[PDB]
Amino acid sequence: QVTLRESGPALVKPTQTLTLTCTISGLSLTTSGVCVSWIRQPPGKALEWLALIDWDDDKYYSTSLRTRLTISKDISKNQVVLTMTNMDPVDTATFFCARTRCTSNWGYYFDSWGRGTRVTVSSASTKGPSVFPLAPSSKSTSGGTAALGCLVKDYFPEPVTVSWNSGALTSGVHTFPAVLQSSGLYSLSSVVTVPSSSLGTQTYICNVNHKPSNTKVDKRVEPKSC
Amino acid sequence: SVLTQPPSVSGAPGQRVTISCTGSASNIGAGYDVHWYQQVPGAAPKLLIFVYSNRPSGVPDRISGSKSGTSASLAISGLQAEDEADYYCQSYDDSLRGWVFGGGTKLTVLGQPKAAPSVTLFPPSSEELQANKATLVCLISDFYPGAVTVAWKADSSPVKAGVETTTPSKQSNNKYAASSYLSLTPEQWKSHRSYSCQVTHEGSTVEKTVAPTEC
Repeated sequence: QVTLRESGPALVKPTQTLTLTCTISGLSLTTSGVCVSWIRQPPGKALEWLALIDWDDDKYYSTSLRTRLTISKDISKNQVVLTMTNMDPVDTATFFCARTRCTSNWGYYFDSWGRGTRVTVSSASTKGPSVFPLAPSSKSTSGGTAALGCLVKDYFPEPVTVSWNSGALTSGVHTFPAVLQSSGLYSLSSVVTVPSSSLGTQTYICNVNHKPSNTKVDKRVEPKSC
Repeated sequence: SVLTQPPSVSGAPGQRVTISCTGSASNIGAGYDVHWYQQVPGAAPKLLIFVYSNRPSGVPDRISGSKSGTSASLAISGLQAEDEADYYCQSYDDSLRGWVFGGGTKLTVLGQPKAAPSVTLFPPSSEELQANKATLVCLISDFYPGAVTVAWKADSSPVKAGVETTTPSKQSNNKYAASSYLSLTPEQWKSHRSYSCQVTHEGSTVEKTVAPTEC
């Protein structure tokens, strides 16, 4: 029954230093053969090994991030600490610690994992969205429909809501999940599938409400013209 | 990724699928062990296969691992609903001098008909250009299995910078949706013949294209 648990701040600001702690139970970091690694996982992306420390004070680091990382062990507390300097929003990720089999008679693999802890790198600033129309074409399609929408760009924090014609239009509406961008700001799009025959005569307005910043935007979406 | 996996593999309950892990002479070819991890969305990864083919306690024998040459492979016979998850191969690379993972494979256990994505690509709006900004918006919906890869091109040349893509999320109808955004200067948008969003769904790549002269 080896268990590992990560702890640390949920939020860190750019350029700040992140300290994460891994508490190991049921196994002594002083025992020959015991190694622990830190692994990160950006949202929706692959696992990436960052660092390893063994029962000698031997420290191994990703060659691409070595200069940003330090791995250390607090034998008093039976903890392994990761420090990562100069945090940027592109570093937002879930961090895991894992007991690593470390010796030739066993292998070199991640045997027991922590549950992970998400670290989001972001500013203290609330920011409302810029809203832009996504204009539809009147050009013929097989299905006799066209897509129009509103781009809701560069806001923070989530959530935001989008309605169409003050809630009177609900059919054909698809508001997509937001993307967390490399800037640490969010964007999303809301699109409506409408009949092409209406593009000349119906008004379409998206109503955006970003309650965290108290920003509200109405944007008329007009068909492409020439 | 130093180790290459297919983004998506899928089968119905009871079928057999395989997941390839393709490496090189600096990792799998050099004899560095290959291991596999299973990750259910929402949870941490778990060891599934160690030293090529050994299964930890609790992992069934319908899950098998093998190695040949510069590649390794994970076979899952008799798919069960609990097998739906992301799978990672892992090895060591002596050119990067570090532990390396594959890019990951989403294994879907099919519970409804496969469905190709609908893709809609919008150019920058005139209003955004008037703020001296430009975003292309690639919206991907109604696809199953819930796994896609998105790439972008300027004319015919791959564009890697300025790309932000969501992970697929479930829609009300239990198909999936995703979006990808390409940020550009107004000058780049006006300077190329066109820009394209390429959406790959289980080996099928559809491309949508927009151009600054399209009015």
